[PDB]
Amino acid sequence: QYPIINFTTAGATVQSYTNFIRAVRGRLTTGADVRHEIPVLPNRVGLPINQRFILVELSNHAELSVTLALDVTNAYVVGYRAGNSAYFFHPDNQEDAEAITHLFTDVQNRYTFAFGGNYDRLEQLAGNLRENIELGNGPLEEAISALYYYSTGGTQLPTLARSFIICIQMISEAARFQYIEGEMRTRIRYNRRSAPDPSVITLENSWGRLSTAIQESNQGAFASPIQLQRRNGSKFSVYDVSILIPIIALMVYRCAPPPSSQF
Ligand SMILES: Nc1nc(=O)c2ncc(C(=O)NCC(=O)NCC(=O)O)nc2[nH]1
Repeated sequence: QYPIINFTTAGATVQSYTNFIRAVRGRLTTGADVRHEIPVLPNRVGLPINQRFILVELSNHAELSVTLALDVTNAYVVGYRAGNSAYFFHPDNQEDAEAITHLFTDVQNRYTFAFGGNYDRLEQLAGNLRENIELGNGPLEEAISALYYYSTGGTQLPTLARSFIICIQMISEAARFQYIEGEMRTRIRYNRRSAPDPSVITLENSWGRLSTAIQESNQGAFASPIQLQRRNGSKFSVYDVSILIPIIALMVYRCAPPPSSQF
């Protein structure tokens, strides 16, 4: 019943990847909520369970496939299926726990990790930070195999977590930020994997605050500037939503949009 978007790393190109990310964004947002030309994800409050998740089916050159479940309210990867087993991150709360029971209902083995799925926790388990984990088509091809072999003991916990960190950034973060999609395009185009630089990391870390700053802005102007980093790690101040239009594709829902007057 939940929509499925397919992607394969086998023979992937900039175009096939772009088609994928565009389709993901299309299933995450409804078009009911756009502010400053930037789409907002569905409000969690009052969202019917039948509209809560989307599924991303990943296949690779090794002919393996796994299916990620994303929460439409935040684009968060909440768990995955590989064959006869499903694995879910430790839910943040009771309502989320009930919600995930609606996923992969006929899977014969259901597990809930004892740990959550945030970067901080995954980086601890992986023994590596995002800044030291290479991204690109190769890493994603490898991540898909790693997730597929987890149930049989073939994949060590550190490698599982590393693989999650790769999937989340190449799918969820790419969907959230055209900038990050663009970074992954580059790596795919030249088939050259590489770790995310500070421009990627700071955007990832700031998504929630950027969403709030935009939605709370006065006609687009931030009350308090947000500091990001450029590629070389130097500071870049954001004062206004305008500079983010080419950069951020989707925001998390924070406030209802105030009334909009025409002077
Ligand atoms: N599983 C998972 N899916 C995601 O899309 C995701 N996307 C982002 C993060 C993440 O830690 N972001 C930074 C952070 O501090 N998050 C918590 C917050 O500030 O609200 N973690 C994720 N984990």
